[PDB]
This record gives sequence, C-alpha cells and structure tokens, in this order.
Amino acid sequence: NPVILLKRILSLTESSPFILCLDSIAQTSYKLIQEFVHQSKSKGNEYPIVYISFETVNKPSYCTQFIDATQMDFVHLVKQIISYLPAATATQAKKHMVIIDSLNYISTEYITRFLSEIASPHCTMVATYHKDIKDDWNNNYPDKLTLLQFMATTIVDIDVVLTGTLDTEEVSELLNEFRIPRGLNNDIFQLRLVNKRKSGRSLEYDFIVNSNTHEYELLST
Amino acid sequence: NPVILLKRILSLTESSPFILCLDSIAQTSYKLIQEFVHQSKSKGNEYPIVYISFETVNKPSYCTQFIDATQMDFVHLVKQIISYLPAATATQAKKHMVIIDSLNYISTEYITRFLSEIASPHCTMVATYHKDIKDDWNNNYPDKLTLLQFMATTIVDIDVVLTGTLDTEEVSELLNEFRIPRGLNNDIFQLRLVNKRKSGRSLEYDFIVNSNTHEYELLST
Amino acid sequence: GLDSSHVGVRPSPATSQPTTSTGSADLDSILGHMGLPLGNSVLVEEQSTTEFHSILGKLFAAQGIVHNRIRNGDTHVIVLSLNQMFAKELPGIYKDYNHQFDITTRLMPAPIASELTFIAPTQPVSTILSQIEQTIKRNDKKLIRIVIPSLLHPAMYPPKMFESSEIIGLMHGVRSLVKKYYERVVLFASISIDIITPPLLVLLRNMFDSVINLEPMTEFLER
Amino acid sequence: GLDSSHVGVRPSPATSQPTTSTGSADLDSILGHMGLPLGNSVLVEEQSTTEFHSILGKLFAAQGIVHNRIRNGDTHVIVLSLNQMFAKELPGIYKDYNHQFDITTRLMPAPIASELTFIAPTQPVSTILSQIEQTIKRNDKKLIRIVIPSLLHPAMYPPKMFESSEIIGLMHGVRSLVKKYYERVVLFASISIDIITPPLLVLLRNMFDSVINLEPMTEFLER
Amino acid sequence: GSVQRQDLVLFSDQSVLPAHFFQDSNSHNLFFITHQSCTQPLWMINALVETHVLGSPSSLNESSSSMLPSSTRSHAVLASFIHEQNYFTNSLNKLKIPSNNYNVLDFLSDFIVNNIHNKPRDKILSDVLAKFSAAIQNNPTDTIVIIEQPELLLSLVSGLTCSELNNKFITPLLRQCKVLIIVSNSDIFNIDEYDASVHSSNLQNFYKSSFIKSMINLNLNPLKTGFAKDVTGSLHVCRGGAPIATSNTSLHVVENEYLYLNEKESTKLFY
Amino acid sequence: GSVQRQDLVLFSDQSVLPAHFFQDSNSHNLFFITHQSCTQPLWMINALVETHVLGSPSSLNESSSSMLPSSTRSHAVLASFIHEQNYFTNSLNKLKIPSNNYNVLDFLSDFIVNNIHNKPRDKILSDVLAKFSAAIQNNPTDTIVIIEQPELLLSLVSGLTCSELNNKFITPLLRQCKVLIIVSNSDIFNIDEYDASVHSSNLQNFYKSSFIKSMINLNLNPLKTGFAKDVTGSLHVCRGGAPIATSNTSLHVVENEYLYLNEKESTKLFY
Repeated sequence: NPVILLKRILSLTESSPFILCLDSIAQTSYKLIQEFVHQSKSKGNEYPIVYISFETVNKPSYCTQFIDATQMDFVHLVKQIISYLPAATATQAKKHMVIIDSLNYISTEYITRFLSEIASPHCTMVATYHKDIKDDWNNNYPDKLTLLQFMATTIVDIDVVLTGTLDTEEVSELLNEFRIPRGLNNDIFQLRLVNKRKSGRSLEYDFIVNSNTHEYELLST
Repeated sequence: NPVILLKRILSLTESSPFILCLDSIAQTSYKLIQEFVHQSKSKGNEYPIVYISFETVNKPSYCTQFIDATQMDFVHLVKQIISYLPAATATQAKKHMVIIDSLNYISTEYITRFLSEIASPHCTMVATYHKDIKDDWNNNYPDKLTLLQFMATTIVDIDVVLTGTLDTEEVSELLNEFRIPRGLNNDIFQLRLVNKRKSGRSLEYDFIVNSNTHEYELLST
Repeated sequence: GLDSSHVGVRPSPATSQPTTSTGSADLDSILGHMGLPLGNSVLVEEQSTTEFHSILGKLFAAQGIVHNRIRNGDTHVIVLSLNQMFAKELPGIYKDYNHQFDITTRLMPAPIASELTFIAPTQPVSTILSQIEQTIKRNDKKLIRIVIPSLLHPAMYPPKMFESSEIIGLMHGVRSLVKKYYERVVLFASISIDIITPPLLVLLRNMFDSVINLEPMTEFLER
Repeated sequence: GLDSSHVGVRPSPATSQPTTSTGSADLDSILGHMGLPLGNSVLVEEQSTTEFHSILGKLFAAQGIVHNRIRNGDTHVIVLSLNQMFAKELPGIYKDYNHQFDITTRLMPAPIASELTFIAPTQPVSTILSQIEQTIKRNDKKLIRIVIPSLLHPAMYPPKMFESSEIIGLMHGVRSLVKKYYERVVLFASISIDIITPPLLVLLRNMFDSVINLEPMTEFLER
Repeated sequence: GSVQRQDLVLFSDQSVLPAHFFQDSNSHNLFFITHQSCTQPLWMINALVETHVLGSPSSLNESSSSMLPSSTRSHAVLASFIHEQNYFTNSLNKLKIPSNNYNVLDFLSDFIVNNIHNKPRDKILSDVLAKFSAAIQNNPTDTIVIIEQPELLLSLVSGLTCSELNNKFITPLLRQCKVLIIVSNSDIFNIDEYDASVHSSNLQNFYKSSFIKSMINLNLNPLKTGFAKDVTGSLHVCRGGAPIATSNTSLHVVENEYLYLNEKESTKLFY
Repeated sequence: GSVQRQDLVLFSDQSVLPAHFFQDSNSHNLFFITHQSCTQPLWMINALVETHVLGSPSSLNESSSSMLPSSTRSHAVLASFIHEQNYFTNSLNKLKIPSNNYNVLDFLSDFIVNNIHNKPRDKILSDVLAKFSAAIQNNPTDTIVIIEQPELLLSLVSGLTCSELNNKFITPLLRQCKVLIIVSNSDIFNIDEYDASVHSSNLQNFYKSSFIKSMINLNLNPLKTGFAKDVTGSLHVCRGGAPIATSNTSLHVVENEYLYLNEKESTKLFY
C-alpha cells in the first residue's frame, strides 16, 4: 500500500498543494523530479508544467513554460508565475504543476508570501531546497528549512544510497569539509516521505527508488 | 625572585603602561586592585589614583579623582581622564595611576584609540575586563579579549581558589548555567601573571594571593 | 464587573476565586481550579503534528458562545487569527457550566459578528491592543474570552513580529489587559513549538499564568 | 626595467629568474631561490611573543638600503606602517649580494627620505595603492622593496580595514603592483596570527606567493 | 510534613536586612535575587518588605531578630515589569503590612501602550528612572527599592543592550537608594540543549553584570528531579562579586542552602 | 621515480573534453575544479586549453585520443582573479599553444583600482560579465571558458552574497557559453579546528552551489600526511550534481583517483 501512495503523490493523483523536496550535494533532486514527470505522463495525468529556474540553465524538455528567475525581483517573479496559471477562481480549469529548482534563492521573509501567492486549486507546487546551502527579527524567525517543512503538505527527503564502505553520516561529515567521495549521485537512491493527512496525523515511510526502471520499494527500517 | 617581580608590578615600581586584569563571576578583581593600592602605599610609591567607573557606585577611599563614566560619550570620557593627568610632554611630573573598573563597557572599535589616548610616561593604567561578559568588519576584527591581551604590557588572570570538591573547570561549567556554588569570591585566590619583556619573550607565573595578609606565594604547577 | 448568577462562572475548589470552563471537561480538572480563573491566561504548547491544540482552542471558544445563549451567561469571544473559518469549525454540543462537545457536529446557529470578533495578527501591535481594549470596553458586563489559535504561525504573523519587542510587547500588552479586567477577562493561546526558538519560547511562557504541554493527548503542566 | 650589473640581483639556482636577498642569510636558502625572486612576495607568520618577525622585516629593509649605497645597487624601500622609528631601528652591517647584519648596531648613516618612504595604513585603500604606485613610478629604474612590518596590527589598522573588501582589496591591489612591475618589485609582509581569524588568514595567504611560519626561530614553509 | 523549621539568616550579625545599611551617609548595596518560573519570588519580596518596615520577617522566621528601639519612617518602593499592583497590595494586605509603609510602581498596566510605543530608548529609560526618583524622594535615606524583572526591558525595548540598561537605568537607580533588590527570572539559563544565542547572550550578560555589582545573591530553584507536594524548592545564599558597603569589615554574607515549602499562608525554611 | 604513467580520462567515450559539447545547438556544461594552495591548478588549466584547441592534452597523456578530422576555430577564453596575464601567456608559450587560439582576461592587474573602487555592486558584476560576452562572441559556439577564483569577488565586493554572484554573474555567464570551467581554491574548508563562520558560510555556499550546477567535479589535494619530492598530490574525478547536457544518455563521468607528479616541464598521472 505505501508504494501505491508514493506512486499517487508522484503522479499528482494524491493532491498536495506544496511538495517540498529536500536534497544535498550527495544526491540532488533532479532525478526525483523526473519521476514526477514520468509518473504523471504514465498514470494518465499529463499536466502543464511551469518551471522556475534560478540555477537550471538547460531548459528541461518536459516543461511547457520556463521562467528564468535570476534577474527578476520577487513581486515580478510572482506576477510571471501567476500569469501562466489559471485564475485561482475559475472552477473549470486544467491542473498545473509548478516546479521551482531551488528555494534557497528566495529570501526567508518572503517564503510564506510566495507560497500563499502561488497557491491555487488548479496548481501543485514541487520545489526543492538544498539542505547544505546555508541562509532584527531574523534571530527569532525560523530558519528557511524549519519554515519550509512546517509549510509543506508533503515532504520528500532525498538521500544517497551507499554501495561502498561509508554510511550517510560519515559522508555528510566528509562533505562538510568539501571532500567528495566516489559513488554519490546515483540512479538508485532513497527517500523519506512525510505526508500530512487531514487530521494532522503525519505518515512517514522510507523508499528505495530506481530512476532507471521507475520502480520503488518500501524500506524495512 | 618571581614573587619579588609581582610585588614590583603591584607597587608600580616595575613600570607597565597597560596592566590588564582578567576576572569572572567566580572571583572579581576588586581585591587584586586593593593589592595594587596597598603595595603602592607600602613600597613608598604613593601615586595619585584616577578612578573610572562604569559599575562602581561606591567611591573607593583610595582614589583622588573619581569619574562616573556611565552617562558620558567616548570622546568626553577621554577628555576628562586627560585633564586629570599630566601633559604627556612635561618631562617633570608625578606618575599617575588610572583605574578602569570594567573595559566591557567600551566599544570594541574604540579600545585601541582609548589606550592610545591615555598612554603617557606619567601614567599607568590598570583596567579590568570580565571574561564572562560577552560582546561589517566586526566579523574579522578581533574580539575584545583577544585584542586586550594583545595590547596589554602585563596581564593578570584572576581565578578562584577552590576549598571544596569542585575544580575551576566544573565551576565554570556551573556558572555558564548561572548555578552559583558556595565558596567563590574569597580572600585567598590565585592569579596568572603574564609579563611582556623588551625582547618579546613573555614571562608567565601562577601565584596564591592572600588579600588579608597581603602575602603572595609562587605556585608550583 | 460581572453578574453573580452567571452560569459560565464558578469559584474554584483550590481558591475563592471566580473561574470559567475551558470547554474541555478533562482540561478543567487538570488546571487545578476546575477551569481557568478569571484574570488568568493559559498557553497550550503542541508538537508539529496537528491539531489537538486547535481543538482545545475551538472548545474554549465554543464554550463561550453557548454561555451567551441562555438568569444569564453573556460572553464575547475575541479571536486573534487570519482564519475566519475558525468560527464555522467550532464544535456543537452533545450547573450548565461545562458541556460535552462533539468534534464532528458544528454549532447549530453560526456565531454572529456580535457574539465573536476577529482581529488580524497582520497589524501593528499598537493596533491589535487597541482593538482588544476597545472590544472589551464596549462589551462591558460581558465575560470575555480571548483566543489566540496559533501564536506565531508564520502564515499569519509577519516576520517583523518575531522581533522580541514586537511579539513580547504584544504578549505583555495582552497580559496587561487580562489583569486590568481581571473581573471578566480570560486568555487562551496555543503555539506550535517546532517553529519557535527556545529563547523566545522562554520569554513567551513568562507572560502566561499557566503553561500546558501536550504529547500524543497527554498533558504535562507548569502551574 | 633594471640594471644588469645590479649587486642586489642574481639568478636563482632553481630558476633562470632574477631574485634578491631577504637580508637574512639563512632565510634566503630556505626560500629555495637563494632569495626572493623579483615580482614575488612573502608573508611571514609569527606567534604572539615578539619580535623575530619584525627582525626579518628590518633585515629585509636594511639589505635594500645597503644595496643603494655603492657599478650599482639602487633600491627604494617603502614601509607600510605608522611606526617611523622602524627606520632608526634597522640593524647595521657586521657578490656583495647578502650581508651579515648585527641586531645590536644600528645603521651607520640614518636612512634619508629619498632612500626610504613611509605610508600610513590609517588611510583608504585607494590612497595607499596610489602612494605605492606613485612611489614605484617616480623611482623608475630602482629596485623596490615593499615592507609591511605587521599587517593588521590593531593599533595601526582601523577596525573598518578588517572588513574583507578592505584588507583583501588592499592585498589584491598590492599583489597586482608586484606582478605589474615584476621587473623590479618585491614584497615582504609579517603578521601576528593571534589577532587574525582563520578565515581571514586563509584569504591573506592566498595573495602571497610564499608563506613562512615561525615557531621558536624554526621556519616551516608553504611554497 | 512535620519538618524542623529554620530561621532565615543572610548576614553574620544574624540579620536578614541590617538596618545600618540605611542611615549611613554614603553607601549603596545591591541584592541580586534569581528565581525560575516554577519558583515564584513573592514570599521573598514580601519578607524583605516586612523586615525593613517591621524589623523582622514574621512570615519566614519563628523568632525575632534584634531591631531598632523605635518605629522609623521605613519605606519600601516595589516595582514590577511582570505583575500589576493588585498582585502586591493583595498579598501585602493579607500579610497585614500597613499601606502607608509601601508604594507600588506598576510597569505592567498599560506600560507598552503608554510608555513604550511612540517613544525613543533614552526617553523610555529616563521616564522609568524618574518614577523611581520621585518615589524615593520621600524617605530617601530610609527606603528599600525592589524591582521585579527589569530584564524584560531588554526584550521590550528594541535594540536595548545590557550596557545601556545598566548605564541609563540600573546604575543610576542604585546611586539614588541605600538598598536595591533586583529580582530576575533565570529560565533563560535553564533550557536543556541550549546555550549563548545573541539576544540571549545580551540577556545573560545582565545576570553576570548584576551578580558582579551585587554583594549578595539569593537563588530559588525547583527540585532538580521533579515536582512535589510538601517541597517547593531550594534557596541558596551566596556572596556577590562586590564588597559590602559598610564601615564594618567584619560583616559578611553567611552562605547557605535551605529547602523551603511555600504554603498558601506561610513559607517555611528547613535544612 | 620510474612510475607507471596513466592517461587522463574523464568521460566514458574515453575523452577528457568531448568535442560534441561544442557544436550542439542548446547545451551548457559546467566543470567545477577545486584545489588547495599547495596544489596549483595551472597544469590542469593548460591541459584543458590544449585538449580543446589541439584535440588532446599532450602535456598529460602519452597517447592521443580520437579527434576531429580537421582543425576548427576552437578557442579558449582564460580569466583569472588571482594571476596576471603573463602567468598564462608564459606557460602557454612554453607549452607551445599558438597565441591566436586563446584570449586572456586579467582581473588581477589594476582590477581593484579601476574596476571595484568607485563603483556599485551591480555595475562591477555587469562590467565583468560584459568582458566575457565580448570575448565569447568571436567563436561563440566553439569557445571554452575558464575562470580562475571567481569566489574572490565574495571577499572583494562589499556585501556580495553567493546568490547575487550566481544570479548576476555565474549563471548568466554559463548561459552564454558551451562549456564553463570554474577553478576555485578550497583552503577555506581545510582549517584544522574551524567550520561555518558567516563570511565563510557565504563563501562555502559557492562551492556547494557550483558543485550542484556542475556535471563533473575535479579535486586536487596534497598528500594527507605531508610534502614529498616526487609526489605532488591526488586528483579525484567525481560526478557533479547536474546531469550532462547531451543527446547521449550513455555518456557518463568515469569516477577515478590518480596520484600526480607536477614536474617543472611535464605533469604525469599514476595509480
């Protein structure tokens, strides 16, 4: 059943207005993102994809709109996104998928506003935040990652799958000193799905993913 | 011999333009300061004492000038101090002692200027810095304590002498959480004297001090 | 001042002092006063996984509207929130001082703007306090429930409000009103501890008379 | 360009490249070039306990003044410091490329304003670089020793200079001149590591061609 | 239970508040009192008022201590940034302290709205100060001043540093009175897995600073293990960082640890 | 000594720099190269120039790799923020790379004084960018761009954040060329007893960011134990965080560790 669920989130069948992908140098999110695209097409739901780019310089083949955000101010960014989506009040429009390649580039004080502005019944947002890129009220205001995990309706925490001698802890210690070992960024990797149900009772499962054969398996941890 | 030296610094016979006293909640510096006063009078050198106060609300009996600095701006402070001292160029004036009760109250960017301004052949400065009071360029600029130890011609690091079960480490850990044990702030205490000689070769000795019987003993560590 | 034959008020076992029902049967007994004494405040702290604390918030509010609805039991509920569907999500029912509520049934008639008033936390602190004062003063002789459904929810509270002088000034000012009209005012607040730094949480707790921690619902309290 | 029959210049064993004496016998051999190649720079790092590094600073300077004093050996020493008694504390003596100095004897005739020029680090970076350029350009055909007796001494360097864009801009700009007049310029700097944060020290080291650590005097080098 | 009560003693002359701190010509003394949220300090505050105004803390101690042979114009100025005036007047009346012996300054009621909001830092500090000056200048030589939670100003006033608070308020206040008691909440030190943030390092400096200036430091803490019925917490008496200001060099703080039970009516000390 | 030499291989087609990254219509690829102060990257930079302009890195490899059947208008734009132009022209001439095949942009010489001093952040970034645009727009489809130490801008430009550097310079630069090589000094990660300061966390973000955008990452490090005569350091080849931009999904980075000896004349690789 839990593999069924993950397949339902990835195909955008199990609706979730904000899907947060956490990644790192050890295993970036682009493969996971191609799973969303694959499972979407696959399970019949072929939605229009609006791609917001801060660091993606090669326009993905699967997107229908591509916004280069690097030069744009915040409000101007929001206005572009909004103009490609349906009127939040239409009651009769196609569901759009918005992909943001990195939330690290948006100021912490604008994060909630941004999410509030793009939110729409006709829209699902998949955004990635890089766990290892670091950020009068800032002191007390929650850090970007705590904030984003709080706002997300679904969380997908991506990790490397280690074929060698080291585990994920010793590797994060190596990366802290920018010592890059071999065997990172693989076609097979793992993820931890947190899904927030209507009660508030949150589900949480781990999975091995094969971005080559688009096949997932629960992880008996 | 080393006890002779400490007695020479405390009586202001061994001249040292800037004497830095480091202290903490476990053992403040006021007793050490009364040793300077005592040994000064004692060994014949009875100098005029100019006392600068940020947190000393009871005027000490031994001072000849008392400046309440709490209300004063930096330049105005310097001007008061300076007007009570001899002209840095007189070649024929009495040596003055300037006591500052706490350097913690002076901005880090003004510390070197302050020291430069008061410096005078006819003047010795004894100032205390509290080790446990915490402070675009501030990032790279040295912290107050590193700075002050660098500028000092003599350093006197005051520590509590423990009669009970705990040593000075476990006590600093207790104080970090404001858990105050009994048996701090005693008449007998210890200090670590660092003296910077003309070569640069720095001396360093530890001493037990008895502020009751004005008697010191080297510490065989 | 208030009315003596008020059904929402009753002397606590522990003290002579007037108290009111949290709208939560169990919670009342745990407080130690069989309710929340007038002129006091509770802060309910909860982990991320919602929403047991927004439930006690709604119970607390619902309890006050029922009182208002048939002696007497006049009360006015003030909600500091941007979510106005809080008023439509309040549970329905089933001396007359505490009631047993049903989380599945809404309240029979919907609460009117004169029974319950919203105040947005997206305003200056001066303004919020003015509104709360002004609302308290014009509902004179009415028992007053102030509910802050989730203190410092980042979607409702502007970043600048997280500065100490703003949020703690707000809490100090609200606490000041609670003590000023101790005759008839009471305050309930909840907060999610996963988005609050420990220093700020320490400051916050100090403005409240009692603090309740919920771990899943088991209640460990700090009177 | 320079003169070939210049006594302060000589090709290094390791390379074809022109080099100069640090004024320190031993130090020259350790550098690996029997000196400091023209168009290069050294940063000497020392612990707090002075002043072995201010000694090598003075040797480096003294070596240049002697050269200037009888073929030829014209040089000009530029000192970035507020302490002008640096010029009066330089050691005296005792091809003619290196000399054995005596730390107890000062230099026989005192250095003239035309042999040595001071520049204060209490100025804007633009200004300091202008002075150094301008001094280099007007002493054309003279070998040029730039000495920075103690980089970032807090008594000489204003707090605002410790901002990265200031001190590293200064060091970048000085390095730019050293490479620009690689024909005849050389740079020696010392610094006390106890008042520099490790990040800044890392930035600083990167502007220099070689870095020498002194532990008491034993020299561990990073070529 | 049936525990063996002890009388509170703070100084070597056997007293809690030596009356000779008060007629002296030039002396200023600071008590620094620290408590956690679960150990309210009210019974201590009221005991000190009682001792100063009536000669002995009847609420704490079984027997009486040596006192002045005639009633004075002894007065207490109580100020709080966290409790309203009713909080003190109600407990002082219950304790039967006559109203003419004290004055309550309320810095909770309408404090943010009237005194902080449209008003710069210096002006806020200057006008708080002024309230104390006026109140003290009634029995200036015979008044005890007690301030509850002045640290709150570090949180309520935007960009207030510890040094400004001391320079512009605390230190000047201490200069205008014979005895100052600062009562401060020490929870900021008591967070499991947490030490030394920037707003809180500014806050913590205030405790280290007050201790350094204090000649005595009293600390109330809860049981380290949990909460009980007939045990409230512990009371530690410690030397401060300053010498006692008197012409009596024999006088010293009598360091001690007590357990105490804070009952509704009375509070009791016991070893 | 008499060691057993290896040829450098970076990709699965057996090449160091696949020429097909260059005639493609829409693709942009980033090499991120990291080195420590004691392991200078010049021999790597010159090898890449040589491979792009002459088809194979004769300075590194014994044998030749498959190349294009005729000479192209292959061009290299070399830029440095830490070395002057003489540094590259002298080594390229020694290596016998013809001058018409490359252009050096010097951001050391008079850079602070002419380009940073009386000049706002955007203008500085905008005018550095513009130098690259002009230079690239000569063989735009066939030019390799190599930038040494752009991180220096984070230290030289007051209040420049990583995100501005990427948004206003790095990312736009990568958009205008086929292959970008960033060469960066990684000493900031190599301080014994030191991690994560604010200026340095801004600096470190640049390395994590560049790696994430890179499809390949090459790292030069010294021996972990000390310094030797006939051993310079190690060379690691790793996947970056980005996919390779080609219509050739079989192509992959061939991860590897080499030891290398950087001799005055030549450099050699060996397992």
